[PDB]
Amino acid sequence: ESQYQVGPLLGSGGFGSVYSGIRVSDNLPVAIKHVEKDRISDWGELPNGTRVPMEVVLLKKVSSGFSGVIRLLDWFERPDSFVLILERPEPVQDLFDFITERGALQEELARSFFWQVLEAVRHCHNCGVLHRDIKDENILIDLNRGELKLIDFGSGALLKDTVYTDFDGTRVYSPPEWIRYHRYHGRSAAVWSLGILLYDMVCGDIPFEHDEEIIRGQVFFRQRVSSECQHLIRWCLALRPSDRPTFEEIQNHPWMQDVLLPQETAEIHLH
Ligand SMILES: N[C@H]1CC[C@@H](Nc2cc(Br)cc3cc(C(=O)O)oc23)CC1
Repeated sequence: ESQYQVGPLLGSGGFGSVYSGIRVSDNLPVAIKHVEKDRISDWGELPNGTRVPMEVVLLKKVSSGFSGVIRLLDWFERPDSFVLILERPEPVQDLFDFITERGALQEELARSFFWQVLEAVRHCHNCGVLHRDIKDENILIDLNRGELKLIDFGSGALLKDTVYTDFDGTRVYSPPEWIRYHRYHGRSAAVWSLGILLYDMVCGDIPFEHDEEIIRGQVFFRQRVSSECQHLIRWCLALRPSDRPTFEEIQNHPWMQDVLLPQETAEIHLH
């Protein structure tokens, strides 16, 4: 309020409305995210019983210097909303916009980005948090450093080992067991969404637009993609959840070897 100067609206949607801002005391770039109270489905509580959006609990759980996940810096409660103060890299572009501009990504570039999204998702899971909405719109690229950041935990849940029977993330990234049965386990649903995301990077758009396509699980490549990259995508998109790879198996897959460092990725591909 007196602590932040507000700049342009960066976007709005099912997550609420996000503005660019600056922390007045030190000029730190921030993002200022507004979530309407009557739009929040899950609430948690802090160690002290303040009731808050679950999004705030999940953000505090993943909060750290590890730069692959967005950092929550502060939050405020207002009569009808919460306001979240988040990190803002500068210059930044989300991966959906990057793919709009560049089209299908060279595999070396997809490999570096996909590897970093894997390290980020693993960090979420180590911290007890299941994101449930991994997709290009929820990934920011720090263009100077070549570092990716997972954002928007507003569809997320505490990670558990039993079945989830609710879901409010993005349907075209959701797995066939959710479409058919309204049931999924967190990790294998996450790896399916990562299959979708990797196809999106290397082909320039997602493979499935319809329920019928998700449930059939047949994958057609409309761009030239190496056999190793196609094998990994088709493995992540296995119809049976226990036939999907673990994160360890994805990162040990032959297509993932020799990944660029984030700085090298910015030097070779982003400038
Ligand atoms: N897909 C778009 C990305 C740019 C903008 N959101 C956006 C920009 C910036 Br910088 C940081 C964050 C953190 C979060 C969040 O946790 O939801 O959203 C953010 C609008 C929506």
